[PDB]
Amino acid sequence: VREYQKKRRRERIFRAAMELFRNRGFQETTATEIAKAAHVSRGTFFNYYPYKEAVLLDYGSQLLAGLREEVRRLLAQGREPVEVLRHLFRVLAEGTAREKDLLLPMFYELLNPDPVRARAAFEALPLGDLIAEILKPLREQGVLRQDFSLERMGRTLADLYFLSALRWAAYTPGRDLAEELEKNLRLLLEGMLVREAPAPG
Amino acid sequence: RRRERIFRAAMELFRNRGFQETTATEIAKAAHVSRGTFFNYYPYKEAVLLDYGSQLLAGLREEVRRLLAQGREPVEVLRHLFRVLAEGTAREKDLLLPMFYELLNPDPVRARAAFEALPLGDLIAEILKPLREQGVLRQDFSLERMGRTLADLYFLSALRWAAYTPGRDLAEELEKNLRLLLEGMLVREAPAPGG
Ligand SMILES: CCCCCCCCCCCC(=O)SCCNC(=O)CCNC(=O)[C@H](O)C(C)(C)COP(=O)(O)OP(=O)(O)OC[C@H]1O[C@@H](n2cnc3c(N)ncnc32)[C@H](O)[C@@H]1OP(=O)(O)O
Ligand SMILES: CCCCCCCCCCCC(=O)SCCNC(=O)CCNC(=O)[C@H](O)C(C)(C)COP(=O)(O)OP(=O)(O)OC[C@H]1O[C@@H](n2cnc3c(N)ncnc32)[C@H](O)[C@@H]1OP(=O)(O)O
Repeated sequence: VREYQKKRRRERIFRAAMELFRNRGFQETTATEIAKAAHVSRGTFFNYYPYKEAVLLDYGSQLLAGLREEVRRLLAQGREPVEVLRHLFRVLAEGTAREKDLLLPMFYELLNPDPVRARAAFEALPLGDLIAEILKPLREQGVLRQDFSLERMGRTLADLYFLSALRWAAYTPGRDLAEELEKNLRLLLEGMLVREAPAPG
Repeated sequence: RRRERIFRAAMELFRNRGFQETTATEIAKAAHVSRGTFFNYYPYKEAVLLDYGSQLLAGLREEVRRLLAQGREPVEVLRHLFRVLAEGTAREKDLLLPMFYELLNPDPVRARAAFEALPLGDLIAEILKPLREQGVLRQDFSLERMGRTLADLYFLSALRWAAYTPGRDLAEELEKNLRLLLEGMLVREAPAPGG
């Protein structure tokens, strides 16, 4: 019964932290406030979350798992990969705009000077690999280059999302994030060089 | 002179003791000016790195424009530019890393000063001009915007390389960015290409 109590405890702390973060702000909330609200010692909080940002990483990982489930659903339903890609970025744009205040500090964590944490943030938010899954069918379909691995390409697109999202959130919140993300997709997918227009129907 | 004596004294201290460990006070003393005078020239320490970054960029800009005269093909100029950036980044990683972090400083006023000091995107956009002229680049995006996007990729790759994974061949990584963005991930196999 310890495992169940342990999972119950982590989940409660998470909820407590998220409620406080949403109502008072991430930076303004302290481990002491979180512990109090979750009904646990501060020491217990740190045992589950050694540093506050780890709560946000937990959150982003949850958001990503929901998107993954969505993408896999659309692909199994037979949606064209390119459309799923365009769908994913549209949903990423919407979710990022909606959760801007919590995602911003989480975004900086990927740029943490301490390599151990930058690494932990990275592994917790594998958007790059989700994108790779969508590219996979395109490759077997023969329309995708093969001089670069699916992994490195997906990672490149995920890096663009990250930079555009961070910049939008930190510096230009008034701009159209959906359009900006569509641009990254269109450029990396089709390239800057013009392509052949099909014979009209 | 002075702005020059300060900048040189700063770089020398950075070289001998490290950027992070060097202080405004020490720079002031080595440049022979008061802390007040130092700050008129460089309100904050990273501003010295921006100045450094600007001069390195000017040099690249120099090289670029002089290769375009010489008739070198646009795409070949781009490949050269990134081969030079790759080596340069590797050689001066210790000073460039704190400069890269400054580009994403939370203070919008500082992030903008950093962006404006390091206009790589615009340089890429000048090299692209002949392609635009040839009529071979899409028109739903400006050259400036496409250029900014390829510079962003450089930034991303370079910051990752210099801070977390120096093991990667930086030149091949930049060559990858150029290739994906210029050509796209979808293949180009038309039996009858234009031109
Ligand atoms: C060895 C060392 C080598 C060099 C080492 C260094 C290499 C650095 C590589 C790059 C690294 C980075 O950039 S990372 C930097 C992250 N930092 C930031 O983003 C800080 C941002 N700070 C700022 O102050 C912002 O940039 C502002 C406030 C100036 C706003 O930007 P901005 O308005 O886009 O600036 P500007 O230069 O005029 O850009 C004009 C383009 O944006 C478009 N644009 C603007 N608003 C809109 C809009 N609402 N809808 C559509 N389009 C818009 C314009 O139409 C035009 O696109 P179009 O019509 O032409 O298509
Ligand atoms: C809802 C909001 C969501 C939000 C979601 C937001 C997602 C944002 C994602 C991007 C965010 C950023 O990273 S922005 C950039 C700055 N931040 C960061 O980079 C985050 C921290 N970064 C890191 O820790 C590192 O860069 C890693 C972990 C990403 C690097 O991965 P790594 O394996 O160490 O390094 P990698 O590049 O893979 O190199 C492996 C070497 O071995 C080869 N190799 C090949 N296969 C393998 C293999 N299976 N295992 C190991 N190695 C392999 C590779 O070719 C390479 O050779 P060779 O290369 O020697 O030839």
